[PDB]
Amino acid sequence: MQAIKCVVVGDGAVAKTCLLISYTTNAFPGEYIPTVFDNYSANVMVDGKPVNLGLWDTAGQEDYDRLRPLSYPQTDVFLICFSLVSPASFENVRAKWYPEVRHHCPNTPIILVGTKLDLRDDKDTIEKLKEKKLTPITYPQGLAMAKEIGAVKYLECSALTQRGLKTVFDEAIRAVL
Amino acid sequence: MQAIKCVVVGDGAVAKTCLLISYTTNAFPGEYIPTVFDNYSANVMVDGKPVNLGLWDTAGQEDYDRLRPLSYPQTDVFLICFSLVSPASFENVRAKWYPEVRHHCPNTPIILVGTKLDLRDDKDTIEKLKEKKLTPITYPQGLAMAKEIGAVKYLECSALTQRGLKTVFDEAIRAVL
Amino acid sequence: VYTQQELKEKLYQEIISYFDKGKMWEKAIKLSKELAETYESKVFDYEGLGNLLKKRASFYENIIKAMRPQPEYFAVGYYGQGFPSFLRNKIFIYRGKEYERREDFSLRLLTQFPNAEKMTSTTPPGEDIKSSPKQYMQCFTVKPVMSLPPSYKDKPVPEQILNYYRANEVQQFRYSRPFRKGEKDPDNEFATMWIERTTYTTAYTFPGILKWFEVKQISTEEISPLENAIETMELTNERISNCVQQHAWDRSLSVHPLSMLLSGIVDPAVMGGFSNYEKAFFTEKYLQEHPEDQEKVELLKRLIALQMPLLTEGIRIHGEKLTEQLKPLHERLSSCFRELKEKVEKHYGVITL
Amino acid sequence: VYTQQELKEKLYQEIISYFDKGKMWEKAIKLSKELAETYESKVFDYEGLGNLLKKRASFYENIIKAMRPQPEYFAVGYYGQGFPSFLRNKIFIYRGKEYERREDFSLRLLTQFPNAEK
Repeated sequence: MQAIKCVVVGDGAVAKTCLLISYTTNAFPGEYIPTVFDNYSANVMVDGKPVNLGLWDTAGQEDYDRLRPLSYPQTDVFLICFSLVSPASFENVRAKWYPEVRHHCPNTPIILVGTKLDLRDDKDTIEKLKEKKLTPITYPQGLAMAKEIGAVKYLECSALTQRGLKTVFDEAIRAVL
Repeated sequence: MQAIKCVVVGDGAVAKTCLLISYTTNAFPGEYIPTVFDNYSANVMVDGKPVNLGLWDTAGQEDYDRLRPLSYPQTDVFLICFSLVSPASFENVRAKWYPEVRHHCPNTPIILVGTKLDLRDDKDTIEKLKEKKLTPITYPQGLAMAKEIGAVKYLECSALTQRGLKTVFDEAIRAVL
Repeated sequence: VYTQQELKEKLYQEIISYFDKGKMWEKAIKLSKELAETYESKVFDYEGLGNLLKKRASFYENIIKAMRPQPEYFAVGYYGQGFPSFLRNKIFIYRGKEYERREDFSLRLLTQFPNAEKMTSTTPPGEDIKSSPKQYMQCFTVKPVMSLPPSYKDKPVPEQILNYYRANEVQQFRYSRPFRKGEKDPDNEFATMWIERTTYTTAYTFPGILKWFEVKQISTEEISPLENAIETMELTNERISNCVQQHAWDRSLSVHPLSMLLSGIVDPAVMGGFSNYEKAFFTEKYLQEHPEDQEKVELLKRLIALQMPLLTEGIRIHGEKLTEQLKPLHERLSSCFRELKEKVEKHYGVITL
Repeated sequence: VYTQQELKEKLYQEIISYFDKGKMWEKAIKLSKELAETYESKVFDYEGLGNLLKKRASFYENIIKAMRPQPEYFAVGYYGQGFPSFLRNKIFIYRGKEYERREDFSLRLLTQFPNAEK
């Protein structure tokens, strides 16, 4: 049997936790059960043969930087994660989450995800962000960071409607494949 | 599996019938059961491996000469039989039973048996034969006929005490062997 | 001609062949027994017994040796009225395929009909659609109720037997409904959990004549957050036991699954369930929220306590697989494990064997 | 140590082996059934069921396929009093051997004692 190793890192104001806890539980949109323990792995394949897969759930807290670096060694792919409708998330991406993680492992295929893809076109949240001088980073800027990092595919998924979430993990698995 | 074919021919005043019906029934001396049907075959070996054996019970009647000659063809050994304490038996042996049967099949190993071996030394039967000008043919005359016919062994058995009966059929079976 | 005997003989030979190539060996055995019995007690075709018992030996060897996937079970509500007389307003709990993805299955069931839309309120039906045209659909994956097989509750059966029963000879079904009931306090997401589970009975035993099968009886359930903690701990302990033994019965096995589970246990880094159960229950404020409903907590305590030595055995197998690569992982694992041993003993006030 | 289970397991394996090589297959089957039953209902050693059912198939095939001789049965009367306390005046119906000849058997039982008469 063969396994898959991959990482999810980001802030705490975007809640990728819900995204992965609802991709693993197989659950319907809007009816996710939060669970106590982290490290959401799963036994699901998409292409070719069954394999073993995990999802390292990495904290957004700053103090936990001491414990994190040792997971990255001896991995297969990495899922660097950001949000499109959160500017503070983009700031943290350009400051910490893209540079340092890419710094520890500059040698591995990489994939990028775009969170809250339904509030990228929602007028009310966009309005409240404009009033807060906050910008929904559109697709071309994602492409810019993509060709800056050279990911095998810049993807954009969601959790209110699960649009392309399975597509995201499909591409992530087929990165080595 | 392999079989054995062999013949017993002689007069009717000596009763080789009892001899063979008591060798096949496995029975104790003096307690033989006569049976209706002739052709006493048996499933017994002595040496090497089990085999199939029969005993053609041949009539002493003269009329049945028409039916007899066809058994001899395609056989393995023959048991030409006579009696030591019957002179009429010896006369028939020198007239019919040695010459003609040896004539039909001059090409096969042959064995000779000596019947009533306990009346060859019984004084009362010998007396009654002397009074009837009848002779118990002793062993040297048997040897004479033996080296005249060239049998693989001239044997002498009995039925009141079964002396060497099993020896006789042992030699007869080991004739080809 | 075919008198009845040789007919069933041909029938059972073919049925065995089908079950054989179809990866359902429990039944293939169950029938090869009937064959052999009738052979050797009625017709004495001992060549038949020969090759038959040969085949049954192969059956048992396959059941233990290899391992086979678990089908995923969905539950399709063909809602509306624009549907035929036989699909109209009742749920077809489709057996699925080895690793089917709810998107793939709802896709095929889009292909199965015009009007490829989806519903949203997955728990209750839709009243406006309870007689409307423009055919409606809803697709969701559920969990198979474990059969409670006879003659297996007391022996320590190997895993293979149980995992193979884990999806077949199944008749009851269940799904998860997260209901929000409690204060939306800042960090504590677990203070509002309530589950009203879905009770589904399909009166035909999968697998059968058809993959799909309509539900027969549907019932509602209810789960309080204490009882939710109950099932969460039961499932956690069982997962740990299963991984422990399934690695105790193999050697060419990745160290990854146990690193996975033990890491999950040790560092609820994003969200911490231990202290959050604590904030919900262990305080006196919850005894003001529950004066007379208490012993659920003793269940939780003894279950985490029994998790502790099973966690210890997981650490033992971890050390059996520990290396310079696992050196820092087991370093932190031993650290927080000792801390948690002393925490449960002195800090908690709980008792364990 | 040997708790009872693995002891009878060794015992029945040996008993089956003896009946096997000894050309009495009806009993060897009759016991391989008890083995397999206890395996698959108590310990689940399905490798055991595998090789066990294999062996039982061989058993049934042998019962029909080949053919084996019939022992000859004698009946010995150890008559008299100069005999021990356990052989004195009662008949020992010896099972024999595949094609034993009453002369051969009474010969061996001559060898078994002094005073070889009949």
